[PDB]
Amino acid sequence: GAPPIMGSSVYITVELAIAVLAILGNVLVCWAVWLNSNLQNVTNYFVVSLAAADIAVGVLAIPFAITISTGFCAACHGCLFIACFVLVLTQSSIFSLLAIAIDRYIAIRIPLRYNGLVTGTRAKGIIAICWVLSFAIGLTPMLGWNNCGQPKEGKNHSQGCGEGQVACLFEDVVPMNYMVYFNFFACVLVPLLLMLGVYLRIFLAARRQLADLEDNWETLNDNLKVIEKADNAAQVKDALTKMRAAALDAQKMKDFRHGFDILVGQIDDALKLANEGKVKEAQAAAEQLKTTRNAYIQKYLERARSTLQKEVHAAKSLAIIVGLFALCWLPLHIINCFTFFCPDCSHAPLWLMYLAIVLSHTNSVVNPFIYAYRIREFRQTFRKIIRSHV
Ligand SMILES: CC(C)CCC[C@@H](C)[C@H]1CC[C@H]2[C@@H]3CC=C4C[C@@H](O)CC[C@]4(C)[C@H]3CC[C@]12C
Ligand SMILES: CC(C)CCC[C@@H](C)[C@H]1CC[C@H]2[C@@H]3CC=C4C[C@@H](O)CC[C@]4(C)[C@H]3CC[C@]12C
Ligand SMILES: CC(C)CCC[C@@H](C)[C@H]1CC[C@H]2[C@@H]3CC=C4C[C@@H](O)CC[C@]4(C)[C@H]3CC[C@]12C
Ligand SMILES: Nc1nc(NCCc2ccc(O)cc2)nc2nc(-c3ccco3)nn12
Ligand SMILES: CCCCCCCC/C=C/CCCCCCCC(=O)O
Ligand SMILES: CCCCCCCC/C=C\CCCCCCCC(=O)O
Ligand SMILES: CCCCCCCC/C=C\CCCCCCCC(=O)O
Ligand code: NA
Repeated sequence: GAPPIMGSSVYITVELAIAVLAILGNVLVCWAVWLNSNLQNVTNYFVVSLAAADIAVGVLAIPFAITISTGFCAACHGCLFIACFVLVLTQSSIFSLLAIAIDRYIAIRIPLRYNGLVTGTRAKGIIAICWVLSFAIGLTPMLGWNNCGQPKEGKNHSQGCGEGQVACLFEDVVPMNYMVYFNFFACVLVPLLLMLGVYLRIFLAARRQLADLEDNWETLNDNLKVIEKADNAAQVKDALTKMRAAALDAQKMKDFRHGFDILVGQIDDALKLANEGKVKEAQAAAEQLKTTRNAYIQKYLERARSTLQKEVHAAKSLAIIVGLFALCWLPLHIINCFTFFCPDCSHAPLWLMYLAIVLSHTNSVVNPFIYAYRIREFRQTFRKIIRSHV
């Protein structure tokens, strides 16, 4: 058996490296939001809370991980805090991710009522609540759901731990049934699936709105040909009554509102001509709607389409964050399920256990990178902060 300090020297070195990268990267995220007003929106206040949890992973959780890797003697309940504090940070990260998902879904469904519903004051209140709930969920083993009353006295006596002390090891003090059912299934897996559902609703909402935009645009043009090729004024009337319905519904910034008053107004003039039996007068009047189309409606069509495909891109990037979170944390969870559900399976090897632990901590390094590559606003603010200062 190779000396244990050798493998542990690699682990601790890798742990410290990740801590540096998690602190630096997420400190850069928080500094960009504080600095750039374009990044000071409600969505980014959850990014800041998620950035705060990653900073704390390198400042506290990783130093705690290195500690518990040594099995040092400790009062079991103090050992519990060392083991479970990271479960607080990951639980807050999940609430922050979930909050972001719901934030964008409210933005895509009811943009007109978003600014009045999702305010900064309310986001701060939600963040404060989610952290309290994160501390309660993460520190639930401290409330009694622990194996401190069932100490491994064979291991405790080995390393000469005093009265009420235990060789501080994660699996000796934290009960696996909490890790699998409560922390993974209930508190991580369920919210993650909910996030999946929310983002699938964001992409569905956007796809349906881009179909609506193109459906109303094809209606304006398809049906304009119906008037050009009309034979009687009632056919020009049956066509004009559809665009006025499609125009009033599409009306739901100063000159987009202006062009829609011209369009509905022009439809009302050609519709009146059609009611008076003026088929050709209504046709010429309807040809004036093509002036309003190009000068106004064509511009609102590329503005609403651009805003929606901006929301799809932003939603994709933010979904990549949730996927990478799952990617980095699932291995640790999945191994726990094997230790728990398969007592006949040989425990995962120590090198894989700490590879999974390291992988889970690497998630605290990746988020600043996704922002620097996907969100132009964050990227430009990073190049500005770094060119100016560091
Ligand atoms: C405000 C923050 C940043 C300060 C850091 C405080 C941390 C490091 C403190 C708070 C509670 C502390 C623990 C409380 C109890 C015990 C049991 C003892 O037998 C070994 C030390 C141990 C496990 C302590 C380790 C250090 C600890 C985790
Ligand atoms: C989330 C994505 C990346 C998938 C991750 C799946 C990983 C964690 C899976 C794939 C194969 C799995 C291993 C398959 C078989 C064994 C042998 C058993 O005696 C202990 C568990 C152990 C060692 C498993 C641990 C978890 C494992 C490594
Ligand atoms: C996020 C998505 C992937 C859902 C997560 C599915 C998880 C919970 C699944 C994927 C693989 C599964 C494991 C596959 C094999 C075994 C060995 C068996 O003797 C006990 C159950 C156990 C240990 C399963 C537990 C549940 C498990 C870990
Ligand atoms: N099972 C587990 N173990 C550890 N550390 C102990 C590694 C170990 C496991 C077995 C052994 O004989 C010696 C050492 N940290 C752990 N963290 C988690 C975890 C955190 C979040 C979700 O799962 N699970 N987990
Ligand atoms: C609001 C921060 C205070 C601590 C929150 C405790 C979290 C546990 C309770 C969860 C239910 C939601 C809490 C809402 C309390 C404030 C309600 C309000 O004043 O509008
Ligand atoms: C901003 C400060 C960040 C943290 C600074 C301290 C980092 C030191 C690294 C890990 C702490 C490990 C302490 C030693 C473990 C206990 C030793 C033992 O009991 O055997
Ligand atoms: C960001 C800060 C959020 C507010 C933090 C305070 C909320 C605390 C919530 C519940 C704590 C439950 C754990 C109590 C364990 C006590 C330790 C022990 O058992 O000895
Ligand atoms: Na911890």
